[PDB]
Amino acid sequence: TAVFNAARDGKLRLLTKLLASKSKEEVSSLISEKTNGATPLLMAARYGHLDMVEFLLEQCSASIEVGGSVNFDGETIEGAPPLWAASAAGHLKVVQSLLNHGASVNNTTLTNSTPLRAACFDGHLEIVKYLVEHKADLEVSNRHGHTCLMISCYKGHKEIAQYLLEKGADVNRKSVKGNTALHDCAESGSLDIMKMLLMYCAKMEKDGYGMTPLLSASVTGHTNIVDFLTHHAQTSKTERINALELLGATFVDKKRDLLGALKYWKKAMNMRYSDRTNIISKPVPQTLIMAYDYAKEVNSAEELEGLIADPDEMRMQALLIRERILGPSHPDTSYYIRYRGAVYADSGNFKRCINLWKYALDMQQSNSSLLSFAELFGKRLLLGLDR
Repeated sequence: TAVFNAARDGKLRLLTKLLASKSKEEVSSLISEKTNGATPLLMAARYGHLDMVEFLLEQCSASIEVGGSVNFDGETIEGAPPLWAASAAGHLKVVQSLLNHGASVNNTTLTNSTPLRAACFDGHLEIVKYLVEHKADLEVSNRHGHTCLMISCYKGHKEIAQYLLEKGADVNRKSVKGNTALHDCAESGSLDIMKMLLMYCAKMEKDGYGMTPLLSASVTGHTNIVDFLTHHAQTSKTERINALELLGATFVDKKRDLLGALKYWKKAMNMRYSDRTNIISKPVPQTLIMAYDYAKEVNSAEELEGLIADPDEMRMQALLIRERILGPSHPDTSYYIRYRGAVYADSGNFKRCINLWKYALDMQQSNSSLLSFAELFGKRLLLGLDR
């Protein structure tokens, strides 16, 4: 009835007032009642009321595996059992108690997120170890194929990632979109974790977008990952050049730092022309692009030194570089075409703005729906990066 708000907030004396003036068998169905999606035990465990939890189990352990709505960071998560909620929130003693009463360490939310995964999200090292020691399966992933190892590297949790690897987590797992734990390290800039995965011979692979961890780091702008990986023997000379040219474009468009962009473009131009036996010349696109003002990529160290006095030329180089390396189906390509058009509109160049926006629209229509104009004006559950 209202004994659901009782367990939700922890007052055990309020609850037991009704549990004495109750039935030895219909106290059962009062606690097994979904009040706004959640059982009373689900909310006692969500909010860490250890004594509320052990009293409710000693009455009736029927709701121990039933999941419902629970709230985290404002948003509501569905089908979450009590052990899961206790581990997302960090209540270790609750977790230890639910297991003592035979809760299933493997029962998941409807995204197929295990108790282990939720504990690794928020960094609860001491819950993670207890779950693993109570036979949690390290390799159960969510419905996108994202693992506990991937999420703990994406979040930067070095100690947790280290423990999972010591317990035998497969370092080369791939999600359904081809993401490996080395990609998550590249996206979060966790160089120290990336080095630790390489101690287990983690293989660098292209994901669905065709991104290696190196290219993923040049996209998100993590220069520590790019500097490390472009001196790693598992990346070829051509992949280094492209990663540095892509990183420069990211400097232009995301970091708004044209001096750092040139530093990376010069580094790349030198490697192209370092070995005079074998020139590595820029590929040639099928046609010149009106939205790019018909620019073409610089092809020599000399065309590079004039660019710093030409911010507009650098912005077109960045777009050429990004369309060449990432291609038309990568969301950042049309995103930064639109952003560059937006900057031109804000400076009065409505024709350049419109031609850029026309092109970005023709691009995505001849081939990530949270990057429309309407949605940018009005997020990670779409990518499977959620709890």
